[PDB]
Amino acid sequence: PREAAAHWVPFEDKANMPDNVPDVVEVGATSAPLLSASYFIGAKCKPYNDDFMLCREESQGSGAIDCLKEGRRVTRCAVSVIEDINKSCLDEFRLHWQCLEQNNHQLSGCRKAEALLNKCVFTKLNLEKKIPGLRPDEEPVFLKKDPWIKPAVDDFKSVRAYAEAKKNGTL
Amino acid sequence: PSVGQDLPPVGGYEPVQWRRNLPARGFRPLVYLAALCGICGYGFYRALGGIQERRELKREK
Repeated sequence: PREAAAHWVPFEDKANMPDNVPDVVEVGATSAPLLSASYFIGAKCKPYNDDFMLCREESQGSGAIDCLKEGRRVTRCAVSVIEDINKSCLDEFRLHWQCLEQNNHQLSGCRKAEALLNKCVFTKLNLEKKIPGLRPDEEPVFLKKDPWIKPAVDDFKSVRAYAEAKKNGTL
Repeated sequence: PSVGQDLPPVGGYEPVQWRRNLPARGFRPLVYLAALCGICGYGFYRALGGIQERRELKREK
């Protein structure tokens, strides 16, 4: 849809959900860690997200009231992902999303921390980043060795960690 | 007579430059055009290389 125009007062609703709709926890994670975790979530919640959008399509207008179960399963899959991250790969996740916040959420400025995060989650949770729709020929941009576009300032903590990890062989 | 008159030297004066001294300079022009199109082609390479990478970063986002 469109945005508000010419005037608009926010207004909430202090009511509760109907008793026939059970209760579900919320993701509660903000823009940056969520954007970091997007790929790991999509690698794990693919069938659930697809089933959600399919039941929205089949309903043909009543999607807001017929797809609640599917959206609930999606939310739970997401929470399991982020809980696995915070339990296991916390500091690397923090490096990534803070490196992002000190940019415009351009992923190009955070490749080192992204590398450490992909490595750790692939070794522990067995979840890898993948950009689909590409041919075997095209080289995905997060694995290019010497990209054209580089950040204005490589983050400090990320750089120290990347160097120490090459020295330790973890990468 | 003449005693204290302002007079020229015996060997005259050394000659002065009164002819045009605008020496043509520069390379021949086609070199300046070949450096121009070469600089352009290098910039188009570097830029259109930067567009394809922006395309992929967008695919990621």
